Amino acid sequence: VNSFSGYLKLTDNVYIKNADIVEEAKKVKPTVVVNAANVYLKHGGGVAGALNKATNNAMQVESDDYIATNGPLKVGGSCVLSGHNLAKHCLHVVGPNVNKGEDIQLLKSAYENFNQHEVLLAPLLSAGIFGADPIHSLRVCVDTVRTNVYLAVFDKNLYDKLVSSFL
Ligand SMILES: CC[C@@H](CNc1ncnc2[nH]cnc12)NC(=O)CCC1CCCCC1
Repeated sequence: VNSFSGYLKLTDNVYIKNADIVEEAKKVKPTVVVNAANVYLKHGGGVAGALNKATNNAMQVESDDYIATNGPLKVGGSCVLSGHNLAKHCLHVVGPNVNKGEDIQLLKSAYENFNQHEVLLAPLLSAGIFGADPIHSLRVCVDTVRTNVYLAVFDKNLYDKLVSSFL
């Protein structure tokens, strides 16, 4: 038993809700919140900008030190950093950005990072400003992640569409 509420159960291990991940994170305090990161951990907009804003820019400060030490992530890769006031940990995961020409097949590799964590609150990778089809992203999620994932979908219209078209 865990503390997530009002989720719809999609599969054995995937759940979905219409929620603001920032507000869900601050209420739940999950062990892991996933950020829709880029390779530079520049959290300027989308989910990343919203999560970073909710940390009062502490996420960005920590991220800049991470990059200065380690260099950029790989597309499809991840790193674990602090969750600040939102979660114990933040798993920064880089899905391919279609608006940058990156290969969509890397979306499966991105979701594989979730399997290193027993339970996660997450957005749909490569959705939103990353330019992928969120329905596709949901299919890859369901077919790749084996751990328990609670998907927060900000847009109510999108949430209805994803549920109604789910196979
Ligand atoms: C689907 C991925 C999410 C990722 N962004 C966030 N996801 C969760 N919580 C957040 N808080 C702040 N941002 C987010 N994007 C959207 O919902 C934008 C609207 C749709 C509608 C048109 C087609 C794609 C974009």
